[PDB]
Amino acid sequence: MADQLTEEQIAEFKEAFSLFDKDGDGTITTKELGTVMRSLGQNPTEAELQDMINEVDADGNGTIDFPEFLTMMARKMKDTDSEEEIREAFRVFDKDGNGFISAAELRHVMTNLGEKLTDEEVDEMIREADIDGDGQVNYEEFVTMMTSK
Amino acid sequence: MADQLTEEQIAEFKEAFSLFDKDGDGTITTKELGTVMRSLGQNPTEAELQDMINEVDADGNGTIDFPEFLTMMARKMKDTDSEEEIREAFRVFDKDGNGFISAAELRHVMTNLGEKLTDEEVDEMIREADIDGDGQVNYEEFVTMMTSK
Amino acid sequence: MDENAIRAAIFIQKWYRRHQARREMQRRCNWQIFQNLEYASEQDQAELYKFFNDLIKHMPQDKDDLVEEFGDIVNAKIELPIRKNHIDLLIDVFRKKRGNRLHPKYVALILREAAKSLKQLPNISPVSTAVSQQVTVCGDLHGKLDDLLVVLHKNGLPSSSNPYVFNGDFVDRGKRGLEVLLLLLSLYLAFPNAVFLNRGNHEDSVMNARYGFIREVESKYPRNHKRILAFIDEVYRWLPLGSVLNSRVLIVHGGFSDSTSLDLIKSIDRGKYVSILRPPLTDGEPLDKTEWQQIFDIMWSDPQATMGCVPNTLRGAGVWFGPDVTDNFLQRHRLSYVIRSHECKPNGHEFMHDNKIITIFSASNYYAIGSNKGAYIRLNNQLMPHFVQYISAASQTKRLSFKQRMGIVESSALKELAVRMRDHRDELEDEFRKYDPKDSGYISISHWCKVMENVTKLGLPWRLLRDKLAPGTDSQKVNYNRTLDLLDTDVILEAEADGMSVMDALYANKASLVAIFNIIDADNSGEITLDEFETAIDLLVAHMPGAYSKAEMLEKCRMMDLNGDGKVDLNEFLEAFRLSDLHRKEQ
Amino acid sequence: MDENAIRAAIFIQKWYRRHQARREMQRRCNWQIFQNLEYASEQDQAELYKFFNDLIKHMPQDKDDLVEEFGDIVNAKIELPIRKNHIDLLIDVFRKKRGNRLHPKYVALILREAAKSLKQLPNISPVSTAVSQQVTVCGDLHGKLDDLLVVLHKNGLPSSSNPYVFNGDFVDRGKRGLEVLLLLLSLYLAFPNAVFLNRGNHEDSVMNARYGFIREVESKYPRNHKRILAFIDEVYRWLPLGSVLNSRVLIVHGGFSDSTSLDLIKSIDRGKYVSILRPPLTDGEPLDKTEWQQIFDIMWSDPQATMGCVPNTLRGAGVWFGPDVTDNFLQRHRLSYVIRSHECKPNGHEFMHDNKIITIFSASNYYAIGSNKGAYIRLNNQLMPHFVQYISAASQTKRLSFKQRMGIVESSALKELAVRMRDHRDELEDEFRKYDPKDSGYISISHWCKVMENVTKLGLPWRLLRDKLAPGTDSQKVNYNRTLDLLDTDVILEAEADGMSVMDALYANKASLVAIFNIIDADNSGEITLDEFETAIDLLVAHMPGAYSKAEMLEKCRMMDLNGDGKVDLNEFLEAFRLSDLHRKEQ
Ligand SMILES: [Ca+2]
Ligand SMILES: [Ca+2]
Ligand SMILES: [Ca+2]
Ligand SMILES: [Ca+2]
Ligand SMILES: [Ca+2]
Ligand SMILES: [Ca+2]
Ligand SMILES: [Ca+2]
Ligand SMILES: [Ca+2]
Ligand SMILES: [Ca+2]
Ligand SMILES: [Ca+2]
Ligand SMILES: [Ca+2]
Ligand SMILES: [Ca+2]
Ligand SMILES: [Fe+3]
Ligand SMILES: [Fe+3]
Ligand SMILES: [Zn+2]
Ligand SMILES: [Zn+2]
Repeated sequence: MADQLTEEQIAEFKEAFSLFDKDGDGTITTKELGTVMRSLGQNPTEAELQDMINEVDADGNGTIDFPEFLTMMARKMKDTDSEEEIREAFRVFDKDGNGFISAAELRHVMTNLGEKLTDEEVDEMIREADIDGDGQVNYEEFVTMMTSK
Repeated sequence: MADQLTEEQIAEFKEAFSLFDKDGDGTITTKELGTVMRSLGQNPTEAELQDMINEVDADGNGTIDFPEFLTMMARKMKDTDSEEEIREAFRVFDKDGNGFISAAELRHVMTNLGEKLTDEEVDEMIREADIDGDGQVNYEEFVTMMTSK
Repeated sequence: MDENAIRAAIFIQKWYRRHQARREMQRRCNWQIFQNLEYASEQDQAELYKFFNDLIKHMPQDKDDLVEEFGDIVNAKIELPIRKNHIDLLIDVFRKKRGNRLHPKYVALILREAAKSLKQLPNISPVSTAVSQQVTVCGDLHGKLDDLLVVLHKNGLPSSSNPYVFNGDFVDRGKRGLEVLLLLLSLYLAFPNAVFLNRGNHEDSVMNARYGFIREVESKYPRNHKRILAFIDEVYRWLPLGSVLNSRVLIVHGGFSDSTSLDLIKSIDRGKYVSILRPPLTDGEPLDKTEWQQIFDIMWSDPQATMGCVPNTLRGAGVWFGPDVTDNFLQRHRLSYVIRSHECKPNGHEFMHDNKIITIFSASNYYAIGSNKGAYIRLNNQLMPHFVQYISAASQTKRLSFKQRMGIVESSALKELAVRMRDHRDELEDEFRKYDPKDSGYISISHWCKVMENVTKLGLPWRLLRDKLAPGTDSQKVNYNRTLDLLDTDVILEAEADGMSVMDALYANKASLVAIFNIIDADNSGEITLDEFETAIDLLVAHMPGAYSKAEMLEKCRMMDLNGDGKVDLNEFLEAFRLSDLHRKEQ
Repeated sequence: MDENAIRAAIFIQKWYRRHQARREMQRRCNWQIFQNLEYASEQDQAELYKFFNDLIKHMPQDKDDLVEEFGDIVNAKIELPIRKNHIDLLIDVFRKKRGNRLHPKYVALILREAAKSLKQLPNISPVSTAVSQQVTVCGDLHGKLDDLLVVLHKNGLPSSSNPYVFNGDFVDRGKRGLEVLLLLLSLYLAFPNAVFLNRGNHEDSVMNARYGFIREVESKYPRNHKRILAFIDEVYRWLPLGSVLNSRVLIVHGGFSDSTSLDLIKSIDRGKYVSILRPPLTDGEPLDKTEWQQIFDIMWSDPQATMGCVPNTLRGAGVWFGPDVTDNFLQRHRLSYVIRSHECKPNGHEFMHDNKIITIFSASNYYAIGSNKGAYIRLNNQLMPHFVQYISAASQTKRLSFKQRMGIVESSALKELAVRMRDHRDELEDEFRKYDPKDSGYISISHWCKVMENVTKLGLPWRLLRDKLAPGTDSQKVNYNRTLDLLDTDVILEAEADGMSVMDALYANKASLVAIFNIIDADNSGEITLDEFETAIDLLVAHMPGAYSKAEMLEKCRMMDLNGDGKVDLNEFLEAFRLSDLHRKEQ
């Protein structure tokens, strides 16, 4: 199961698991995924989380421990993994759906995700991410700024 | 059968067929292949040619016409074709087997193949083929001089 | 959903982790020391003036020959002291597509002043980030004025808090090389303490003839091209060879070799080599091969992945150095890494030799449209590179704007003052209404200063700080309503941005003792070192007969530390001296 | 076996077909005309001397200032008239790894003579293969003396029957550039009618400073480097721009552009442009941009697959031209193809633009060991390129040998004479034994000539042909036994190879009328043209008052044709004039 992975990737995957498993009991609960969705500004609630916690579990119980999390993400990384997560991140960043992340959506994300940035800091981040000088972050610039730093 | 080929390759393959079919009756006979082997300085005789003219015929008769010739060479070019003919040509050129075609073997080939070149012409051809300055034609130089001009 | 939501969330959180790791460290580089030093300045003066009595003794202690051109010169007056307005005027003049030729006399004046100023500089310019806490490094431009304008718009104009480093190759292969060179010289003259220029391989008369820069000069100035080229020759001769960042990072254009030594380079006379490829040999003596080889290697070398050092066959000049050569160079010179520029990269930056070598390129579309992107490096106080990529356009160059931006150091001192002054805001307003019974919101400078001094006894030169604590104030009365708004709303205080009030804060604390601290900071480590203090004492006691006694130096060195950690920050030293002088002048 | 034997046989036969197609055409280019012209010379004299009576009227009609160098000069005397022995001496001197420095006075003499001779040459040198029937074109050398020696060993020394064409870039990026340049100038001086030199982009003082050629000159000659460079400057100034082969093939170094015109190039004064990148402007006048652009384009252009013409961004000089530009150039100038050299190829040659552009490179290991191979082009009378690849080595350079080889034209005239003289071999031997009763095999020159003239009445200058028909003969007696062996064994006749007897055959027939035929052959087509004859008559009748009548020209032009095909071959014209003069002097 976990033999396909190595300690180098497990070092980051344990942090990824603990991102949801905040209470420290060793297994992700429904409230733990709900608070992550709320922190990311996502809508889904019990009606979806109850089915999710069992469908992406591959075990048959209403919680997700570290081996179960590792199993599904291992099935993911064995297949093609790179594009879809980036597209989903760009979609959730791009609230308006116009394909260009403006200052307002980025500010809404940062204040919802946990920061309290001022207007000047958001403008500086936009102007640093805006490679082509358009004034809005497109898909290529978003990918570059996410994979950089 | 012949659909796999095009007129551009058939233009050279008809000359290749007529190389053996010298009498013009439209089909290669045993004597026609024997005289080609003798012109190339090859040993094989009736004991091999009788079996050859039926095994590479794919029809079941003791002569090879143009469609039968084209069929087997088509089966050849569909598979890997480049290396083996060149290796066989180098082997028959290299009588001594040392891996370097000297002036004597080249002269023997040319006088057996049909020319009456003098010593100076053979020396000029050797010095033109001898790219690396060794004084003898190796495999790479032989391939280059054969594929050039 | 399933995979999509979870993977997007974890990827966003991973980006967030790095963002926070950068941001909290950036703010911690200032705030935790600034709060302690402000507490020292406000309270420790009481302990300081007790020992002030014993420490009174030493603690306070040729010519114009140009000709008129044709009918294409525009009027743009330039004077000997270069200021900001000259910079904006030059930027506006060069930005125009038609009618962008300034008078030859101004070009000659700029070139002469640049050469005269560069003559006094040493071979290697030392750069420290004690005050700025940041530094910017730019790569090759090759006459791309659009790239320079984009960089200036993105990162702001050069200033004491925003130093700029250029790694050569300002000319050749560009339609506006002369404008780029003139703008760089003007910025260097306007900000001598914030602009550092390094010589490149293309800064050569032979290189100019090879790439046609002299033809561009002739086309721009058909009458005075010879004089302009002669003046540019002196600037090329006097360009510095390189710079070192905090005695840890070396910035060079080409690179180094196995025999390259910085000690020999620091002794090379730059005046002799006007041209590198074809030395003039004006002195009448044979060329010194050993001395020229160092410059040739540091100008023309390029890195290679293969081990060992071999001559650069592709370029025909310089040598290729592998990771072993880089490791030996770093070990011998006790450096961390090296920033260089010379080879073009698709992303404008590239890491080589397990990140011991950093290559930066700033010219976008070097070979063709979309061939490569331009980039520049932003480095913090801990010297971690940060790369920002950009693509220049001809249409958008007219919509750009340039500003000097807001300093990082000033962003903490004002914020902490505003935060800690909130405890007396009600009393301040009450005393203002006592001095202004009609609550009109305007009182005189003396009345306002006396009021807030009585409310909060600090003794600071409040008259100079009036420009910071009361925007829009008049020469007769001070608007204390905005001063109260600063305590009630931090937005008003933060909205100052760029302004002329910066010099008022620079007068306090930041005297020439700022440069004195850098002089005494031999190892360039933060908040000085006790070993540096004793080493300085050991030669400051006997360097000249007017020197003070060792026991006097020891007491003052112990006094320079305010928070008691055993080390003295630059701002801590400035605050200690400021408090000593303030008490001396007030007693 | 099966596949192997048949495929090998057919592949060998396919190679044989091309080999025969080349060989039979090569021998047919000579033998079928040579036999007819020899039959004419031996028999048609009878018809010729009948009309000789009517056609008697017109058918027969500064200074040394060098200094002594250090103890590394070797003794090698060189005189003003360059001959073959000087060439071998220079080759042997330069070949040595240690002690290969000749006296500065000889270098100065060679450079001065080369410059003086190149001054008289036109901008474009016309080359014709009427006599040689072959031509050799070489690419860039870049100071690789080993490649030049390998080419000379493989193809033989330059001669009137083996012309050589060099496409520039003789210096820079090489450890023996000076030796290569000196050898090329010596070969050009020794064989002015067989060596053609074209100027390249690297033949520039700016290029020499960029690539360090001046440093190599200084290292080789520390005392007289300045004078040597000054002399080399004149050679660079006077180098021809290019050559044209039979008015069909143009040979240039870089290439051309859409605005490139040969008419403008033929009028450009080469003396003004000593340096291309940095023109001197000594005359005191502004540079002519239009005239300089042609030279810049033909020196720095490179081909591209993409359609249209754009400036060369990668090199920074010249322009990129596509197939459409090449087609337009060929249509405008009525050319067939173009041979160029400038870019390095792995095989030393490359076909571009559906074979309208041919690139040749001769420097092996340009970037590294095994990076690329060197090659040269052999072209016959019909101008079909033939590429021979070679790789040079430092160890084998000492074992090479050089010879002037045997001419193609001479290889047919002697063979046909030997074949057709076999019919009288018995009578020749009988008459020899009559004049030599002891059959000792030696008779005097007069006796031998009279004997074979009586046996075969031809009236040829047999005394000059003695060197060909009797090898090893003495000044007193002729060995007729070897003469009989020539008729009995063709091996003895063919074993002559290179020899001093060539001038004896050059005296007959091949007078300055060889160059006269090339002058009157306007279209460079084979065996002249009747249209050329009438065009020449139309201006030769009235060009000067001493001109002959038109009816006299018509009769002689009709007489120049011997075989009656309506055309006059070069050798046919020579034979007709030789027979006319022989009968005039014998009657
Ligand atoms: Ca849990
Ligand atoms: Ca589970
Ligand atoms: Ca958006
Ligand atoms: Ca954008
Ligand atoms: Ca048959
Ligand atoms: Ca059959
Ligand atoms: Ca052999
Ligand atoms: Ca060989
Ligand atoms: Ca320190
Ligand atoms: Ca401290
Ligand atoms: Ca003709
Ligand atoms: Ca004829
Ligand atoms: Fe550059
Ligand atoms: Fe070249
Ligand atoms: Zn560079
Ligand atoms: Zn070239």
